[PDB]
Amino acid sequence: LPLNPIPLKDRVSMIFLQYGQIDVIDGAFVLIDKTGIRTHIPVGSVACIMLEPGTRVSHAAVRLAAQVGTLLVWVGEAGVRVYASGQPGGARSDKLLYQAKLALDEDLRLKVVRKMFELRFGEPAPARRSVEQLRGIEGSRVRATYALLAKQYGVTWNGRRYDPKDWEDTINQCISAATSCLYGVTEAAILAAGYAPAIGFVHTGKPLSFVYDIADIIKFDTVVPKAFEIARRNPGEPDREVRLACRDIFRSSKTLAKLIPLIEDVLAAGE
Amino acid sequence: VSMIFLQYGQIDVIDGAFVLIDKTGIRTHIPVGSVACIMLEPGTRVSHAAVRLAAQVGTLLVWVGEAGVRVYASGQPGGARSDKLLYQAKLALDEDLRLKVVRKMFELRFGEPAPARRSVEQLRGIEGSRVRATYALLAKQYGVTWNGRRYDPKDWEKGDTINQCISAATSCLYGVTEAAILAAGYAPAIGFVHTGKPLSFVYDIADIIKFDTVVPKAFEIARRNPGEPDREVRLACRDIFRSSKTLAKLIPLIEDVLAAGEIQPPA
Amino acid sequence: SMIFLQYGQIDVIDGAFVLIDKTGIRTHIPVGSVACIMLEPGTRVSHAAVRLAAQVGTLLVWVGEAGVRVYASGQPGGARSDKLLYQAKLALDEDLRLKVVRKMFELRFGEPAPARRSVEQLRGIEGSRVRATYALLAKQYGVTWNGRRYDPWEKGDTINQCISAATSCLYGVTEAAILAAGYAPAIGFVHTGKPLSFVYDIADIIKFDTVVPKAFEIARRNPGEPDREVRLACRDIFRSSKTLAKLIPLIEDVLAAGEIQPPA
Amino acid sequence: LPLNPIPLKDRVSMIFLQYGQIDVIDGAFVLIDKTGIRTHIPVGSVACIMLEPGTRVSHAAVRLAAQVGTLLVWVGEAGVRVYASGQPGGARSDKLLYQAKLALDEDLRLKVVRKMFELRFGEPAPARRSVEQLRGIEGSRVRATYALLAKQYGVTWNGRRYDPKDWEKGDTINQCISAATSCLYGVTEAAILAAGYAPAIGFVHTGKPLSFVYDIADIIKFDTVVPKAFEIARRNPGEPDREVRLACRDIFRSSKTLAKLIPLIEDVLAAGE
Amino acid sequence: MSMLVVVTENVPPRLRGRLAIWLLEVRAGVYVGDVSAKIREMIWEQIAGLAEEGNVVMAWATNTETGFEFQTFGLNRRTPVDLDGLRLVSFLPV
Amino acid sequence: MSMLVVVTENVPPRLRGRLAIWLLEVRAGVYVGDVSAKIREMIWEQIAGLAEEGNVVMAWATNTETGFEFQTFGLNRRTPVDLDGLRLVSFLPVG
DNA sequence: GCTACTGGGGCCGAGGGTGTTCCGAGCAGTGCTC
DNA sequence: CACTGGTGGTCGCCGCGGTTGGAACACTCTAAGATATTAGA
DNA sequence: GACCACCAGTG
DNA sequence: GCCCCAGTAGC
Ligand code: NI
Ligand code: NI
Ligand code: NI
Ligand code: NI
Ligand code: NI
Ligand code: NI
Ligand code: NI
Ligand code: NI
Ligand code: NI
Ligand code: NI
Ligand code: NI
Ligand code: NI
Ligand code: NI
Ligand code: NI
Ligand code: NI
Ligand code: NI
Ligand code: NI
Ligand code: NI
Ligand code: NI
Ligand code: NI
Ligand code: NI
Ligand code: NI
Repeated sequence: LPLNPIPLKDRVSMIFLQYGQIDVIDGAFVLIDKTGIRTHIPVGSVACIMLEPGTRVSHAAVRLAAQVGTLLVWVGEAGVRVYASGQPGGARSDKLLYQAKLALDEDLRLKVVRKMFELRFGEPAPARRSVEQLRGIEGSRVRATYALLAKQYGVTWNGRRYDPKDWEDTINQCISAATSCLYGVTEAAILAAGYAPAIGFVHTGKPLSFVYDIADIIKFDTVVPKAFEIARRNPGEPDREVRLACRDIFRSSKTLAKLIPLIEDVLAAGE
Repeated sequence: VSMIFLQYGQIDVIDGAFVLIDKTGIRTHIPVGSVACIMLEPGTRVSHAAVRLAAQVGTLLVWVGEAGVRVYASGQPGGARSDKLLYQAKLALDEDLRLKVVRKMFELRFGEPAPARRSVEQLRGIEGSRVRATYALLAKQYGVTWNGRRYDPKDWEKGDTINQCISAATSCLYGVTEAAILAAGYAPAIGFVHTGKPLSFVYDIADIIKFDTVVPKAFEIARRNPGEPDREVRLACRDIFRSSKTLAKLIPLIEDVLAAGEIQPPA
Repeated sequence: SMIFLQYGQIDVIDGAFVLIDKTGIRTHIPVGSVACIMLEPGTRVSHAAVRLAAQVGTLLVWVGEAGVRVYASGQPGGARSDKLLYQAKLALDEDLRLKVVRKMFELRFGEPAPARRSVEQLRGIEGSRVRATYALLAKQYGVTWNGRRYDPWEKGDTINQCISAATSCLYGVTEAAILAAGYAPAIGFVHTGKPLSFVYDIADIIKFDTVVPKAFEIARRNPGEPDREVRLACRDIFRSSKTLAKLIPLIEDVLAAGEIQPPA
Repeated sequence: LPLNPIPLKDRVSMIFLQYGQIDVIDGAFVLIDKTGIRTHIPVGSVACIMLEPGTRVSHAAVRLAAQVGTLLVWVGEAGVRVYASGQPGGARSDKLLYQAKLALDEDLRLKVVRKMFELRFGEPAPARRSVEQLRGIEGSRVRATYALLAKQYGVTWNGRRYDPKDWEKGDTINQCISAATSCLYGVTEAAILAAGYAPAIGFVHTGKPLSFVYDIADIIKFDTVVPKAFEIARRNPGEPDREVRLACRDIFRSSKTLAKLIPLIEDVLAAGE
Repeated sequence: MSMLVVVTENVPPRLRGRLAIWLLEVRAGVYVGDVSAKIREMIWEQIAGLAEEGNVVMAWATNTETGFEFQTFGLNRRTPVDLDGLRLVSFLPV
Repeated sequence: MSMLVVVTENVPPRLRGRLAIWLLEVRAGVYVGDVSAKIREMIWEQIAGLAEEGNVVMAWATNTETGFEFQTFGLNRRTPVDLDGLRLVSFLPVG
């Protein structure tokens, strides 16, 4: 009797696990505490499981997670992604070769970049502009957008600073955790649909370029403003508030349901 | 491209190095620069610090079966290096480069180079004929009753012992082959002869060394006819992959097959 | 006429309602010998019995002991529309409603009401007389009186508990009487709005005559679980005084004083 | 705990009980078979419970069913209503006095009758027609509708015969119609009682103990209930009662009659102004 | 109208009958029905008032991420836990 | 997205873990979830293929007049009965 | 029924040519009672 | 922890101003060899 | 007569 | 070293 993954839209967004060993008991994903408190995890119903520091995963656990099509993501402090294990062959050859074909030809690559721009800012990109120019426009627009959300939500803002060194400043932590959730479910979606997260168009060079493209498209529409809202209240547990808030945002926005057709419509530029 | 197989222990980090603690207490300190790929066999427990270290130094982690008989999971999923994926994909999209890679696969599988006149489909037919004759010839060499390759895909227990041994053997071979394709940094779905399937490249590279050892071993196990032929063939392929170092010899074969496309490698 | 049946199964034998008891004492009942059958706890009704009561038009009312409570009743919502429209016409017309209220006052208190008094004025007179009656009974039975104070159970005064239980029983028998006569318990004249207003009226007519002085009689003592003692005392008073039988002519006279042609 | 009743729309249509004794076990409405098979029944979650011959309900059972606002309907052949039991004071004084006020005045009564005619047939009634004349027109339209459905489904028709007393040897069509319309009269009576009105105070039908039920149910009877009975009668099955109860259940679920009954009552009485 | 499941453990029979009034006891102590929000709240009033010494957990269909929510009454070896908003069940060891 | 509940009795631990893969085990043998039609059918394939010795019941929300439906695998003292289309549960005596 | 314990055994359930079809009242002596 | 059995004890759980997408099939090709169709990719 | 509360015994 | 399987009481 086989065991196959369920579609992504029918799953929950994410599950954060910490401080405990992850075993397989009777064929189930189980999180055992140091005190012995067993906690079953419906791995087949989650899009991705974030493994915080303190989690000792077993071989059967990674096997089971991969078999039911649930991405494992080792994360560090503030939920920043450290590593990930998934299906060693979840990519469909037609979609993977299509994505790669669009990535190799620079014409279709420019078409996909401009399509990403138009889908991001709701207006067509300026004509006769190169990929670098559109990326610089993206930088200025994102900077001014962070500033505008800052003035609207009444949060002290000075810059992005994604490095946790200069934090010491809870807004950057909230944005990093929120965008970390979005990157987790986005990488999970890209793996599920059959595409390559490393083959990208805008954020080329980075190992998760396509994840950064797709997620950067819908970042400020849903996830970042909620991070500013969590940051304004200044709670004692910013990570938990950002995770719960992102969970509600993904639920109400149907993010998991819209991620794959977003990718298809993005790559649909090169007919 | 170096790698190591860990088994029956817990992988922690001590003094900034991978350590494999055994059931008996035998620590195996592994420097970060000494291995580029860690195969995790059954019975291993991975700690968070180890995954963080392997991530920061770029070490590939592949949860596999014993001796890479099955590839269950792999870190950096979907492909890590994009230049190698676009290299393989570029080789597979252009018909000239595709035909070149296919011809190199043929020349490596059978010692004789293929006829130059033929296209990919004609080479596929030649492959089919040679595989038919090889099935018959092995059937006579080991003295097993052979009625063909046909099996029942719905129920496993409805096929011949020889078809079970061949199918299990090719399963293990797809295991090590997939391990080599992942360790080399290429996509298993981007195939040349086989296309459309998510493991087409695994079938391509695995068809090259298939009838060299593992299939004859399947005919041997079928000749002995044990009670559990699937387990005997799987353990036999395990021992073949360990003793002959098949996984180590597969990666240069991949790089050479793709290298015959006459396009500069990523490197 | 009506009969109370308890502790046995009701079936049909050769065309008659038979009550079968654990002792084997059959109780045969012709189809026309009862206009209503009060079913006390412990009665199981066979389908043929309900079918016969339907064929002859007999009302079945599932009640408590001596009608202390009214749980259900056959012909739900009333089977006679003539009496319903009679009570309703008595209630909608201001003149007739006032006449009925005055009749309630004259049959409750031994003297007729002051003339040219409205329903709200007679209501105030009623409240004052009720208060004087509460104080008088408190002095007569030696019960410490603080008022009609109750928190909407056990965490409260005992006298108001006994009064609440007693009035509950009286609303029971009064409801059974109103149902037996063929009228709606919701159509009231003094009380208006609640689904048991008429019950509160007819019960208010005879409330302080027997059941409330008995509630103060049990409050004079200090027994465990006063609810059960008051319920049983009210039961024995309803059986001994035949309150359910005497309440129907009281209703027919209260409604009759509206000077309307009553239904036969 | 008071256990207050459930709204009627949330309930299930109907449940038929054929044999065994009905008891209350630990506060539960249980049907005990003669073999000892106990069958608990969600009395609180069903609009009306039908009691076929062979059932022997207890006092606590009628008390419980009445307390949870579930009408008990004793039925006979083809489920024709024989008796009923419900709450002793489950009627709302305001709605009952409104229905009574409409019934007392001749003008308001005629208004409600004209509203019933306009909601039953697809055209308003002629003006300045008395109640008797409109009742005759209703009779002719109903007879022609029976004949029309009989000719549509191809059933040997002789005329509507309400009571099973007048049934002949092989009259199955009137059996199906009687069972179906009996179910409709059951849920309609449960809705009238639940809403707080009197089932005996009618406007078109008068003098019968269920006049208002026959009015409100006669308004929406032929829209869906009767032609399905003609279909089942055309099939002529072995168990017509169970088939008719199935089809009536699916019609009450599809048309959502149990939820629409009370708005139909208030919209019919609303014409009295 | 949402789906409702009430699974009880070590409760007096009064609560089992009361739950049998509105719900369907498909297994020993497992009740299934379809009720509205107010009816669900009333049923929970019954549960909290009548359990006294047993553990009863009730789940109902909603529009949350998991599609349903649940709450407990009384102590049990299977205790709910909150994971950044997503409520799961942990098994306390002996 | 319909709500699902699965009550297992005397099943091997394989089926219990397999049900724990997708559904939440709120009580011993009582699993709750929210799945689609196909996922529910697959879960029923797991049950019918792994129950082997025990009795399982599966109920899910639908558009029926009761609001839900249910089917069983195996034998139990509580047997579904059909009352004119309304399926209830009867309690069989000893024997 | 379920649950805990505790050695013994196995590392295991596969097979691949391709895409296309708020308000009245009283009445006692400002509060009670309806 | 759910079900069963027998016997003593109760008939009860209340109050009452009115109103405001997946599989069926359709195919390429080749070398053996039923020199047609078939087994293998 | 119907129904509940109590208190173990067994699987 | 991880995990399933079988029997074996115990409540
Ligand atoms: Ni970016
Ligand atoms: Ni297979
Ligand atoms: Ni109270
Ligand atoms: Ni009063
Ligand atoms: Ni009529
Ligand atoms: Ni149980
Ligand atoms: Ni154990
Ligand atoms: Ni052990
Ligand atoms: Ni051991
Ligand atoms: Ni061992
Ligand atoms: Ni096997
Ligand atoms: Ni084929
Ligand atoms: Ni004075
Ligand atoms: Ni017993
Ligand atoms: Ni007894
Ligand atoms: Ni006794
Ligand atoms: Ni006794
Ligand atoms: Ni007041
Ligand atoms: Ni030849
Ligand atoms: Ni091949
Ligand atoms: Ni007795
Ligand atoms: Ni070992």
